[PDB]
This record gives sequence, structure tokens and C-alpha cells, in this order.
Amino acid sequence: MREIVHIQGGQCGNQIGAKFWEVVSDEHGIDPTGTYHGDSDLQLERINVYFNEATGGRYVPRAILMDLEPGTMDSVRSGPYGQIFRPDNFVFGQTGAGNNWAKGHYTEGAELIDSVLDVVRKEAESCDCLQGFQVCHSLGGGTGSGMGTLLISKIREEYPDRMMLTFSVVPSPKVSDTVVEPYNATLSVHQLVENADECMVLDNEALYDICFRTLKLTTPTFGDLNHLISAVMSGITCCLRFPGQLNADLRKLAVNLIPFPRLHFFMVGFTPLTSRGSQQYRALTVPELTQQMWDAKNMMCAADPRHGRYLTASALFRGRMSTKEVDEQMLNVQNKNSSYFVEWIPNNVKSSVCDIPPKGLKMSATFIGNSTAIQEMFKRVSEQFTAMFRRKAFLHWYTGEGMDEMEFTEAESNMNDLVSEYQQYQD
Amino acid sequence: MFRQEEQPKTGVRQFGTHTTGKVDHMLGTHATVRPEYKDPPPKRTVPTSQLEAVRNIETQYIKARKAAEDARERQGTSHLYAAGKGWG
Ligand SMILES: Nc1nc2c(ncn2[C@@H]2O[C@H](COP(=O)(O)OP(=O)(O)O)[C@@H](O)[C@H]2O)c(=O)[nH]1
Repeated sequence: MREIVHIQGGQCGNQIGAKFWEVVSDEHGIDPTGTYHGDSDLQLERINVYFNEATGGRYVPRAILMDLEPGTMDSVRSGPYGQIFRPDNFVFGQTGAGNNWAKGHYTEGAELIDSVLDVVRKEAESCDCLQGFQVCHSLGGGTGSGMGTLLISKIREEYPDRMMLTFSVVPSPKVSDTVVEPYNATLSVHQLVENADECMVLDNEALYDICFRTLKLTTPTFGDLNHLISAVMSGITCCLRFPGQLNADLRKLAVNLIPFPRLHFFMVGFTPLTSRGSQQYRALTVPELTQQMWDAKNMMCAADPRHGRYLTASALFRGRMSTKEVDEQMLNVQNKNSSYFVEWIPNNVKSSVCDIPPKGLKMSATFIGNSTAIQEMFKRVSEQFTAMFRRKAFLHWYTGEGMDEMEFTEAESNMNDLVSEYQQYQD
Repeated sequence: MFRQEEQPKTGVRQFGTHTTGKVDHMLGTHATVRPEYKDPPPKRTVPTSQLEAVRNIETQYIKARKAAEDARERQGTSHLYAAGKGWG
């Protein structure tokens, strides 16, 4: 009875939120119409965390689909598992940010931030005991990053005790869908270091690398990439919706994985990813899952973990299993390579067992890692920012709306401070 | 009992209930919107079946719309998790 209020932002967030509800409603037994047709009894024990009761046995999600262009939300409603959401939660804008962080945060997001707060206020007051607000967005965007982070700032001043999980898709190193991605990313992380309780860092070429060399997919689409990030989102909350041998809510991951209040940027990974040919041949054993989960290839962030030390890591295992093969395999990976783990924190790896595996799998696992190796990603984004900010290009849209050029300095200042504190734990 | 007559229908020319001014969207339902008065679908995305039925043959416009719908469906397919079936 600890409810999560999901808020999706931007074209990416609404697309990744639609794919996220495809794996939750299916695993909980919700048909596309909205009713319950689950074949087991363990689902109905915990429906309230992501669904609300309705007349006729309908279950509607606690989802607030937030966007500034109507071209994204009409696609979500028309797709499969699409008309489950409420029509009131479908909050929309007219002008659209157009991949500008400035317009979303200040000018054309000011008349929408009041229209999205009362929807969240109505949803949060309806449920009895919040565990936290979960959001999913990008940082290179303008709608889901600019006005998305304004939503996070105005929800932390309202509820300062509840948690925050930001599944944020950072701009990619190798590819760039938008020219102003370094400008939008650095200003979005400037908000996220203080107000966000946790941050899930995802990168597209990290997803492309996993879909290529691990899944052997000839032509991945965005549906391939969305459902892998969707697997992580369902993997964190697997304890909340289902009983297990060792229970672990979101706040149990908060206390273990966060040493210091600015150490809340994590890198994720879904463990049992195989090609369709290799499904039958590979035996699904727990040390095989441990071998894949700690691999730098399987982890879903473009920052290479071998360049730094894991300050704290957590593994969330799902399925019927014994505790030891979870237990000493986490001990095995601490002793085989002790250089890759930090010294002053003993027993760096946290573990949890859930008794209900996801659909189609006997066993599964999900990884969370608080590595200092993610400083390279933030230093790279800061490298692109200082390249652009020195010549002051692409700024007249930002400073022409009412924000000053001084504000870009503090965005870079704590960006350099975020990697400054990451450096002084690697040494 | 008395010589009782009919009053003449002297009045304004009255329009029926079908006019847009006197239409009652909630008629006899106690402040609930009546059926067959539906909310507008967003942007009126017509399916391609009606466009097929209007024309005699699947023309270039029909084939281009089919290609666009097929591309959208191929992008929406996850290729790792089937609809209603578990991974793989
Ligand atoms: N995971 C995922 N990312 C996407 C998808 N579509 C776009 N993106 C990412 O979103 C970025 C573009 O941001 P945009 O969609 O304009 O954000 P918005 O302005 O908030 O709507 C690109 O760098 C893409 O990497 C998708 O279907 N799935």
C-alpha cells in the first residue's frame, strides 16, 4: 500500500511510459480494455501501487502523461495498451518546446506547470501512503527536460519526505539527435543534483550496443530500446508489487546505495538478455546471471565501469531461487577483482530476492550501480558545453526569454563540482 | 356543460428540438451527458480502411499510407517481449 505516482515527460518519456505500462499491466493481468484477467492470485494482492480501483473492476494507472506537443500523446492513446489512461491525466501543450530547455522551464511551461500540479495533487492525495514519485524523461530534450525538471522542483517543495526516481536519458556521446543537447543536459543536471532523490542514467548508444552485440538484433528499433529501459523500471519495484524472500522497497535502495547526498546518480542494467538463437542453449543459472550482470557490456550506461570504482552496487533478483547463489556470488565478485570496488565501504554489494519472476522467465535480475566511472560521461557533456559556451553560440533563444548568461555559469560550476566529488573517491 | 371553444394558436413560430440553439445535451438524465454525444477523438486519425473502401484500387496514396502504418508498427514492435506473452 505504498503508491507510486508516475509522471512521464516529453516525446521520449511518453513513448517510454507507454512501453513501461505494457510490461506492468501485462504482468499484473490487466487486459487492453482495462479489466482484470490475471490467471493467478498474487497479482491482486498489490494492484494499488500502480493502479486505482474503478467501477466495474477497471484499473487505471497513476500515470500523468505530460507533454508540450500534442503529436506525442495522440500516438500513445492510439497504440496498444493506450486507452487505459484517464482523459484528465492527458495534459497537453500547444506551442511545444521544440528541444529548447529554456522555453519549457520558464516561458511556455509556466502556464502548464499549474495544470500538471493539480493533477498530481489530486493523484497523490487520493492514495494514502506515498513511497515516491517516479519520472522518466530525457535531458537532451526541451519538453521533458526543461519543463520536466521544473515539475521535479515544485514537487519536492510540496512533498519533501517522499522519494524521487528520475529515469533520465542523457545525451549520447557518439550520436546527437539535437544540436543543443549539451546546453539542455547541463542545465537539467543543475536541477537534478539537489531536488532529485535518485537518478537513473540511461544512454542510447549504450542501449544500441546491448541490442547489437548481446541481443544479436540486425535492426533494433526504438521499441527495442524502450522495453529494455522498461525492464529496469519494472525491476526496481518488483518487491513493492510482490512478496519475496528478502524484501526491498525503494528506500532500502536509497540508504544502501547513497553514501553522500550528492552521490545519487546510478547506472542500471537488466541481466538475462540473450539472442533468440541463444535462448535454448544457455542454461539459466545464478552464477551465469552474476557473470552477465557485472559485465560492462550488459550495463545500460555509456560510461565504462572499469575506469572507476563501484562505491555501492545493488542487485535485485526475481524468481524462485536459493539465497546462497545470490549471496556468495556477490562475495565472489568482491574478491576476484577488489581493485574495481571501493575500500572504505565493506560488503559493497546489496542483494534482494523476489519470488515472482517476470513473464516468460524462470529467473531474472536487475542491477543498480553507484560507480565513480560515470564522471567521464558528465565530464564529456561538460566538454561539449564549454566548447559552445566560450563562443556563446546557440544562446539568443535562451537569454532572449528572460534567463541570464550568469545562470549558465552555475550550471557548469556544479557540473564540475559533481565530477570533482566523483574524482576524490576514485583515488 | 358550457359552450367551450378552442383558443387560437397565436404565437411565435417555434423551431423544433433538433436546432443547435435549443438542443439539450443532458435531457432527462439529471446532469449527465447523454449517450451518442461522445467526446472528440484527438486529431481525428482516420483508419486506412475507409480510404481503401472509398477508392476502387489500392492507389499510390493507399500504398504510401500502408507503408507509413507498417513503419510505425515495426517501430512500435519490441522484438524482445510479445504482446500478451513473456520475453522470448
Ligand atoms: N528511449 C527512447 N528515447 C528516445 C525515443 N525517441 C527519442 N528519444 C530520445 O529523445 C531525444 C530527443 O528529445 P525529445 O524527444 O525532443 O524530448 P522532448 O523535447 O522532451 O520531447 C533524442 O536524443 C533521443 O535519444 C524513444 O522512442 N525511446
